[PDB]
This record gives sequence, C-alpha cells and structure tokens, in this order.
Amino acid sequence: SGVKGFVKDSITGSGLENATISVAGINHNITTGRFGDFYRLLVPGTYNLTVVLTGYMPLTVTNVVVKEGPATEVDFSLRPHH
Amino acid sequence: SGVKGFVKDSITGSGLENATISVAGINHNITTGRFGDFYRLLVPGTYNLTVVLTGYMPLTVTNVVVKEGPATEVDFSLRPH
Repeated sequence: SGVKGFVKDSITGSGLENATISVAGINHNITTGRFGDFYRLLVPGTYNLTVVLTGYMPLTVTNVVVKEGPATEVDFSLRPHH
Repeated sequence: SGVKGFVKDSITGSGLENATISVAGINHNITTGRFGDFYRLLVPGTYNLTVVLTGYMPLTVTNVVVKEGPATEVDFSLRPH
C-alpha cells in the first residue's frame, strides 16, 4: 500500500525525474524516476506529501489517504516558477 | 512546515550549489541545488542550523523557529575563506 503515480510539469505534462517526495513526520525521502514515476510504500493512514524540484514551486497535498490494499494512485502536477 | 530559501556567496550575491545545512538533532542533511535553493520539511519547533561548503567560512544560525504551514523562508550568506 502507499501512494503511487507520477510527478508532472503542469505546463507540459512531462513526467519529471529527480523530484523529491517527502511525507510529513517521516524522515525518509524518495525521488522520482525517469518517467516521473514513484511509489511511496506506507502503511494505511492519512499523510501530508510535499513534492519539490528545483525550478518548480513546492507542492504540498494534505490529508492524502492510504487504504489497506492497492496503492492510492495520485499524480502531482508541479508548477514551474516561470 | 519546514525551511526553504537560498544559500549565497556573501561577496557576489550569487547562489551556491552543494552547500549543506545540518539541523541539530535531525538526521539527513539538507543540500543546495544548482542556484543555491534548498527545502526541507521539519515539524514545528526551534532549530539550530550549521551551513558548510568547502572553501567557505561555516555559518551558524541558532534559534530558527518553524511554524505550521508553508516552509519558513530563510537565506544564508557564506563568506569565502
């Protein structure tokens, strides 16, 4: 279980590599892959996720809900500072 | 909640890459990007920061207060040895 999906540029729709995904209260980050893909493994619960990449506004999405069972599919669209 | 901002050179005003910010008591230090940017989540509280970069004088910033909500903005200026 956890949160799965893609981090993408909100302007182009391109998947963004090297974006850092943080979970509030948990000192363990992950980074997106070459297609913008990620899968953050978490036990079921509610979490606040922050996604950061140089050149983009930081994105915080609150109260994201991880269930028992399959990963919660969530994409994150990062806004360039531009 | 956390910290974000830039590390810059005190002479040029330009951003510094690969500076490290170490937060006392918190594992996993903070590294700056290409133009000096950094970001890290921290729970609300008060933190003591040390900023180092080989070839620069280290900087100590105490009593940095982190409140709920957006990251706390703070910049650091490093002087070249």
